[PDB]
Amino acid sequence: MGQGLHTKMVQVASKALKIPISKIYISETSTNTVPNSSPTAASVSTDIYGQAVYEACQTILKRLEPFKKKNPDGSWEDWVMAAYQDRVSLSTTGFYRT
Amino acid sequence: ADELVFFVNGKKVVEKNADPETTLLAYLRRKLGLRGTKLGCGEGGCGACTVMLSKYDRLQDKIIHFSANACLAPICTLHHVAVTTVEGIGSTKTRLHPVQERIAKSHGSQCGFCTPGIVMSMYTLLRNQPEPTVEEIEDAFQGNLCRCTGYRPILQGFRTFAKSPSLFNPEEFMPLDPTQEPIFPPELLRLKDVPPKQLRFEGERVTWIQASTLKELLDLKAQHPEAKLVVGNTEIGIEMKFKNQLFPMIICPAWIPELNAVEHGPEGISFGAACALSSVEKTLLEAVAKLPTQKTEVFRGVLEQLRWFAGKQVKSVASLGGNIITASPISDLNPVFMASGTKLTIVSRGTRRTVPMDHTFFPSYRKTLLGPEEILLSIEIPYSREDEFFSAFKQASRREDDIAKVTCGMRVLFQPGSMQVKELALCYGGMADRTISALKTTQKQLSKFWNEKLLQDVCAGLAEELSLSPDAPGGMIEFRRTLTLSFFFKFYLTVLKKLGKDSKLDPTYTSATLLFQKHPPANIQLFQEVPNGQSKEDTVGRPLPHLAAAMQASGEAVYCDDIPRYENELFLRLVTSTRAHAKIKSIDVSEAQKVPGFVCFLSADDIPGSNETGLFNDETVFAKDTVTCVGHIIGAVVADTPEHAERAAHVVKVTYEDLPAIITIEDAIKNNSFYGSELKIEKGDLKKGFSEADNVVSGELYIGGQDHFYLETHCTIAIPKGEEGEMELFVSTQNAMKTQSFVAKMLGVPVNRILVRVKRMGGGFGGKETRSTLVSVAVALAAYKTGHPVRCMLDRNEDMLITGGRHPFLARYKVGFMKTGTIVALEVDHYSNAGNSRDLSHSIMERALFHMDNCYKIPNIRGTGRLCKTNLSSNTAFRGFGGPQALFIAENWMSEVAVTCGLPAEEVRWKNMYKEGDLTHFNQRLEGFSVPRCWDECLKSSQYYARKSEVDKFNKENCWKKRGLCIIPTKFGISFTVPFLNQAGALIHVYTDGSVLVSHGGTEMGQGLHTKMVQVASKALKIPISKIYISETSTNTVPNSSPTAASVSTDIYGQAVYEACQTILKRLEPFKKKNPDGSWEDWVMAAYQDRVSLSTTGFYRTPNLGYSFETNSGNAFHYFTYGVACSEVEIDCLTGDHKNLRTDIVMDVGSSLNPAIDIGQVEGAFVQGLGLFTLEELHYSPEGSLHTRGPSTYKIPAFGSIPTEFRVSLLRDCPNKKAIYASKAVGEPPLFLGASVFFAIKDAIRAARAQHTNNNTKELFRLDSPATPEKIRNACVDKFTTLKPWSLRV
Amino acid sequence: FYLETHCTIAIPKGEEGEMELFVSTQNAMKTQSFVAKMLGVPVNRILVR
Amino acid sequence: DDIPRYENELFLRLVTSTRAHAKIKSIDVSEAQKVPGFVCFLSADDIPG
Ligand SMILES: Cc1cc2nc3c(=O)[nH]c(=O)nc-3n(C[C@H](O)[C@H](O)[C@H](O)COP(=O)(O)OP(=O)(O)OC[C@H]3O[C@@H](n4cnc5c(N)ncnc54)[C@H](O)[C@@H]3O)c2cc1C
Ligand SMILES: Nc1nc2c(c(=O)[nH]1)N[C@H]1C(S)=C(S)[C@@H](COP(=O)(O)O)O[C@H]1N2
Ligand SMILES: Cc1nc(-c2ccc(OCC(C)C)c(C#N)c2)sc1C(=O)O
Ligand code: MOS
Ligand code: MOS
Ligand code: FES
Ligand code: FES
Repeated sequence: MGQGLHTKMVQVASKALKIPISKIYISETSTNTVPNSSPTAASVSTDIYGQAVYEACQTILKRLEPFKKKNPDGSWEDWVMAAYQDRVSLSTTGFYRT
Repeated sequence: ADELVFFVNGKKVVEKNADPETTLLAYLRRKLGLRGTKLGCGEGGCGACTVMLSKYDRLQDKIIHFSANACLAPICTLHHVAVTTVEGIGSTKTRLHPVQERIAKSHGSQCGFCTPGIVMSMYTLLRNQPEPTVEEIEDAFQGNLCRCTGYRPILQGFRTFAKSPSLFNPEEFMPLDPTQEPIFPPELLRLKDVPPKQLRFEGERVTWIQASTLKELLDLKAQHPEAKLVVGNTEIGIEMKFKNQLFPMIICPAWIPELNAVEHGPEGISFGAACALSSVEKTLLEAVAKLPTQKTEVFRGVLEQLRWFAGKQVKSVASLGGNIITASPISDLNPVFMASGTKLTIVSRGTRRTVPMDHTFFPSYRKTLLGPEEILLSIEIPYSREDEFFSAFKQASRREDDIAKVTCGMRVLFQPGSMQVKELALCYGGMADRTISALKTTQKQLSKFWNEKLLQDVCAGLAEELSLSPDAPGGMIEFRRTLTLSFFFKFYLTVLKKLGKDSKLDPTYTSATLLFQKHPPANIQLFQEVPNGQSKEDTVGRPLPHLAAAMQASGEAVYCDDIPRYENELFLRLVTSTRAHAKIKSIDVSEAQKVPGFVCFLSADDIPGSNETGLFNDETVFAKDTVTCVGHIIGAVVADTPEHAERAAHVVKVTYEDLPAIITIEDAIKNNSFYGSELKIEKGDLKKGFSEADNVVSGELYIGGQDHFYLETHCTIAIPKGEEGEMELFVSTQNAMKTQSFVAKMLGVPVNRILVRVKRMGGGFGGKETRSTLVSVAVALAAYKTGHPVRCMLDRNEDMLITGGRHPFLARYKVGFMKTGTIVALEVDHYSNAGNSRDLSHSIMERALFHMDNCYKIPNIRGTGRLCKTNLSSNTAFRGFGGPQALFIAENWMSEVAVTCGLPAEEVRWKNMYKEGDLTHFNQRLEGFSVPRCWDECLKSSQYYARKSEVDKFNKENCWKKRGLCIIPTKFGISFTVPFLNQAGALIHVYTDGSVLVSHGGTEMGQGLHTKMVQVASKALKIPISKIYISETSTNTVPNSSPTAASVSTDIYGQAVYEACQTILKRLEPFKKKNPDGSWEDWVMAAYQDRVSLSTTGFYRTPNLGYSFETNSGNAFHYFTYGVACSEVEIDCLTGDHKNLRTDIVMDVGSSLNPAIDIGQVEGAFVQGLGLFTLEELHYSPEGSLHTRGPSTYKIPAFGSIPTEFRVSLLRDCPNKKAIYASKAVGEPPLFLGASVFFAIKDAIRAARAQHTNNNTKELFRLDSPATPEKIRNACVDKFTTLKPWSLRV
Repeated sequence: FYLETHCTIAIPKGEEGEMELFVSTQNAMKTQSFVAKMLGVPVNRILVR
Repeated sequence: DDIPRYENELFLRLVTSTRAHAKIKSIDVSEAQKVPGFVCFLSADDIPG
C-alpha cells in the first residue's frame, strides 16, 4: 500500500539467498498462493512475512547445497539447473508464528 | 427492411444493422455472449456449432424444429426464427435437461468440447420424436464428431431415450417431460399472420435482399444478374470463407412459397428449388412406403444418396436447388438426376421452360445451362415405369458424411417384359470436372440383351471412355476407375435379380445386390467392484464421472476463447509461407494496411528478445530470410476484429525465390538429410541368428501420419500488464512450463515475469505438448508491441497445416524364423519424417525402438532409426509417441511369419510371447507381465475360436464380401524416456471453512486428471470429495512442471498430491487427538487458531530410471501397461468399404482409480487407433503443400465408425505396486490395439485374393497404413482391377 | 483519505460458483470468506488478488 | 480501476440510507429503470447466501 513491504521482502530474500535483488521479483498477493493470511496490519507485516520468506529461502538453500558443493566455482544458475535436472523441487513454503 | 428480428432461447433479438456476412455462431459468441456453441471447423463437418432452429411453417401450418450448423448460418436467413442453443435447455445453475444429464452421467463427455453440439443434435431429435428408435438416435449424429470418447458411451447413454458392476444407473435418470419444454415464442407466433414483406440488409461489403415473392425474385434477378442466390449457404458460405470470394449482393429466395411447393403429379413428385434435402428425403420415404416398388425405383435412388449425404444439420438447410446449380464435379445428386432425366422448371421474368437433365446441362466446370437472369424454380423426380430399373452408388473414404471419390446414377429401360435394352444411362461424379454420362459406352448396348457379354462390353467401354490421366486431379486413378466398373457390376447383378420377378442369380452373388445395413449394437463393459467394506466416501475405484461433464454438457465449461474479451482486446492472424522452401525476397503490407481495423503487421524485426525458439533452438518465432515449409510462420497481422485480421493477413504480399526442397523420407535418405546420428539397440548375434533360421523374410512398410483433430484448436490470450515486462497468458496447452520460458525468451525478460494459466483444453493428444508455443509466442509479441491484450484461435485448416502431427514412418525389415513360427532374428530400420524442426522427433524415435518388439522375445535383434529433416511442418508428439509405429511394423512382419509358416496367427504369436521374467531387447525385466492373462481372457470372452469358424463359413458362402478376424496384444512402456521429466509438484491449501484447494502441475484435456486427483486427495485426507476442488493449472502455484504427457500424469501428480495430503494430516494430528469426536472443520479451525500452517507442497520423483543406448542397460520405464484386442470386420471387395462387426478388449490397468475414466480412455484411444490404421490419411502436393485441411477431406472415426459390438474389460485382481493406489497409466497404451482392425482387414483381403487372384496360400502382399478403401479395393484384385506394344521381348 | 478510494472488480467464471476478484484491500482472507458467505459457496471457489 | 475493462463489464453504484435510523417502508426504482443503460437494482432479496 506504499509502505514498501514488497521492496523489503525482496531485500530479505536477496540477503537470504545471497543473490542480486534483480533475480528476485514479487508480482502480487493472492489467496491461492498463500491462504488464510492475517490482514496487512499491526505494523508487523515486515517482521512476520520477512521471517516467512527467510524460512523459505533456507529450505531452498538447503536443497541446493549438494549441488553448490559438487560445483563450488559454479554460478547460481548452474546450481539451480543442476537441481532441476536431478529432479529436486525448487518450490517451498515459508511460515512464521510469533 | 433493415431490421433483423429473431429469438434466441426465448429472448427476442432486434439487430438493426445485420451484416450479411455474419454467421449465427459469431453472433451467439461475440454479440450475445453465449459461448456454449463452439467453433471446431467452420466447414459444417464437426457439428460443434449445432443449434436448434424452430419456426412456423406455412403449408404445414405447424411449428417445425430442425438442427443446423451455426458456423454456416447467415443471421439474415433467421428473420422470425427462434434459435435454441445448449444453454437454452438447461444448466448446472438451474437444472440440467435429460439430454445433458444422461450424456454427462454416461461418461459420454471427456474434454467436452463436442458435447454441446451433440446435446443439441440429440435434443432436436427428441423435440421431433419424443420416443426415438435406436436407429434414429444414431442417424442424429452424422454431422457430429467426437475425438475423445470412442462414441460408445454417448450412444449407450442416449439409448435410454429409445423404445457385475456397471458404469451408470439409468434408473436414476430423470424422465423426459415434453409438457415442460420451452414453448415457442408467443410474440413470434403472432407475427405469422402479417404477410411477408421484402427485407434488405447492408453490411460492410455485402448487401442481402430477402425476397418475399416469386415476382420480386424474378425482378431482382433481372435488375441484378450477377447477384448470387443463397438458401442454405452450405456452399456459398464455404466459397466466401475458404475460397476468398466476395459476392457483394445476395438474394435469398427461401421465403417464396413456389420454391417450397411439393406436388404429386402423374409424372412424379415435384419439389420447389428451396426445399431442404431433409424434406425431399421425408417426402420420398413416404412415397416409397405408399407406392408400389416399381414406381419408386428412382426415388429409392435419391434416398440411397441422401443416406450418406452430410448429416442432419446440413440436410435441414441445404436446398435441392442449391445442390444442382452449384454443379460440383462430385455432387451426389446430379448424377442420379441426369440418369433419370429429372424435369427441371427454369424461369425468369416473362420466360419459363421445362427441360430434363442430361449431359448437356453441365457445359463446363461448375457451370450450368441457366441464363444469367434465370433461376431454377422446381424439380420433378420421376416415377418409375415398368421394365425400368435404377441404382445409385457412392464411395468415399468414410461412409458417414463425406465427399465422394466416385458417385453415380444408373438407369435402364427394356422392351416390354424383355431383357432387351431400350434406354441405358450411366452417369458419374468424380471422373471429370463435371457430372458426365458414359454415352459412348451406353450407346453400343442399346437393343442388345442384358447378359454376361453386355457386362463384358460395358466394362471395356467404361474403362476406355472414362480413362484418367496420371496427373488426374485427386489422384487415386486406379481405384477411381475400378469403382466405375465395380459400380456397374453391382448394377448389372441387381438388374438380373430385378429381372427375376419373384411375385435369379448365382448363390454366392446376391450379397453384391444389397444396400448397406446396420446390425443392432451390443456393448458390454466389465470392471471390478470395490472392496465390500470400503467407505462410500472413498471414491477411488468407483466409476465417478468427470467432475466437469455436467458443465461441458451445458456449455458452461469455459475454454480459452470462451473467456470474455477485453474492451481493447486485439486479434491476431498468422501470416504463413506458401512455398515449401525458398528465400523471402520481400514483404508488402500496402494492401493489408488498407483493410478496416488493421492495427499492424508483426515480423521477426519486432521481437525484443531472440527469434530463436523451439525445444532445441532450431526454430524461429518468425521466419527471417528463408521459409522452410508450407505454413512456416513469417509474421502476423493484428486488427480490431478476427475478420479484419484474417482479410488483412490474406493480402500481405510475400515474394519468394524458391530453393531445392526435400519433401519425402526418400529424398531425405537420398540427399542424406537427417537430424543427428542413427539410433540403435542390438542384442544377440544377427549373423548367427539368420544362419540358424529356417525361413527369412524381407520387406518395406509404410505408416501414414495423423492429425490430432482435437475439437478445440490451438488458442492463446496474452495480457500485457505494463509493469516490469509482466504478462499473463491463458493458453490451450499441455506444457505451461515451456510456454512460460519460450514466451520469456522471445520477450527477453526473466521467467518469473511471465504467468501461464491453463483451465482445460478441448483436446490435446500431444498436439499441444509443445507445438502450442507457435501460437502463444506470436500472441505474446502482439500483446508486447501493442500494449493491448491479444488473442488467437487457429482455424481448423491453419491448425492442420501448421501445428504438425504424428510422425510418418518407413521401415525396412528382415526376419528369420523356424517352421514352427519362432522368431530367431530381426532387423528393422526405421525412418521418420521429422519436419523442418527437431522438436520431439528424437525422443519419439527412441520410444519407437523401445517398442519394435511389442510382446515378443527375439534373441537376435537390431533396430535403427533416423530422423528425416524435410521441408514440411515439424511433426511432433501424438498419443502413442512413436510407440504405435514401431508396434505396427512389429505386427506386420509377425503376420507375415504366420502366413509363410502356414500356421494360425494366435498360435504363432502366443509361442513367441514374452514370459514373466524375460528381458526386453533393451534388457529390462518384465515383472507382472500380464499379457498372458489378457490373452487368455480375451480369447475366451470374445469366443475367438468359435468365431473363426463362423468367419470361414462366411468366406465360403460369399463371393464379393469377406470377413476378417485378428487378435493383437500390446505392451506400453510407462515413463518419460527423458529421466529428469519424471517429477511432479502439487500445492494444497485448506481454508478455514474446511474447504480444500488442490493445484498440481498437470493440466486437463478430457482424460480426467483433475477428477482422479480429487479422488486421491479425498481418500488421502479421508473427507468427501465435495470438500475438495481443483480450479486450474498455473505456473505460479507449481513451477517447472513437465508437460502433461507420457501417460504418467496420474501416476506422478497423484503421488505429489498424496504427499501433500500427508503433511496436512500430520500437522492436523495433534488436534484430531485433542478432539477425537470432532469434525474435519473443528480440527482445521483449531489448527488455524493454534497458528499451524494449512498450506504445503507435495513432490514426487520416479525411482530407478535411466537407460543408456550406449550400454543397452538401465530401466527406461517404471513398468508396463498391457492389453489385448480382438476385432472382426467385413469388407466389400467391390468398393473398398468395410464395417467393424465386433471388437473385444481386455486391458490391464491394475487397480483402477476410476473404471469410468479408464475404459473411456481405452475406448477413446482405441478409436483413434482404428482411425490411424484404417481411415485418417493426409495428402500433400509433390511440392509439399497439404491438401487435406478440414473434416471434409480428413475423415476421423464417426459415430457409425465404431465396432457394432464394443466390449471392453479391465483385468481383475492385479494391483500394480509401482504406482499410486495400485493403478497403471491408461493414457496411450490402448491406442495400438486399434491395429487389430487393420490386421482383421488384411485377413479379409487374403480371403478375397484367394477368391479371384493368386492361388498361393502363402503369398505375401504389402498393405501399408492406413488401409483405406482405396488400398483395400486395389488389393482385391479381380477381372475389374485387372481389365498394345509394336514388338515384345518374350 | 488514501488517494485511491475503495475499489473492487468481480469476475464471475460460470463454473462451480467460481469468482475472481481484484480488490484494493489489506485483507484478502476476509474478502475471500465474506464474499463466499454472501454467495454461499465453499471458500476454495473464490480467488482474491 | 487502472485494470482494463471487459467488453461486457458492468458498473455498480451503491444506493445508501439518507436517514440516521429508520424503517425502510418502501423502495421505488421506477425512475431508475428509465435511465439509459440501467441493468438492474440489487437489494437484500437477491443474495443467494
Ligand atoms: C459438411 C458438409 C457436407 C456436405 N456433404 C455433401 C454430400 O454428401 N453430397 C453433395 O453432393 N454435396 C454435399 N455438400 C454440398 C451441399 O450440400 C450443397 O452445395 C447444398 O445442397 C447446396 O444448397 P444450399 O441451399 O446450401 O446452397 P447455397 O450455398 O445457397 O449455394 C447454392 C449455389 O447455388 C445457387 N442457387 C441456389 N438455389 C438456387 C435456385 N433456386 N435457382 C438458381 N440458382 C440457385 C447459388 O447461387 C449458389 O451458387 C456438403 C456441405 C457441407 C457444408
Ligand atoms: N479425452 C482426452 N483423452 C486423452 C488426451 C486428450 O487430449 N483428451 N491426451 C492423451 C495423451 S496423448 C496422453 S499422454 C494421456 C495423458 O494422461 P494423463 O494426463 O492422465 O497422464 O491422456 C490421453 N488421453
Ligand atoms: C511424451 C514424451 N515427451 C518427452 C519429452 C522429451 C524431451 C522434452 O524437452 C527437451 C528439452 C527440454 C531439451 C520434452 C518437453 N517439453 C518432452 S519424452 C516422452 C515419452 O513418452 O518418452
Ligand atoms: O492501522 Mo494499520 O494496522 S491497518
Ligand atoms: O501423447 Mo501424450 O504424451 S502428449
Ligand atoms: S464448426 Fe460448424 S460444423 Fe464444425
Ligand atoms: S469429448 Fe468429444 S471431442 Fe472431446
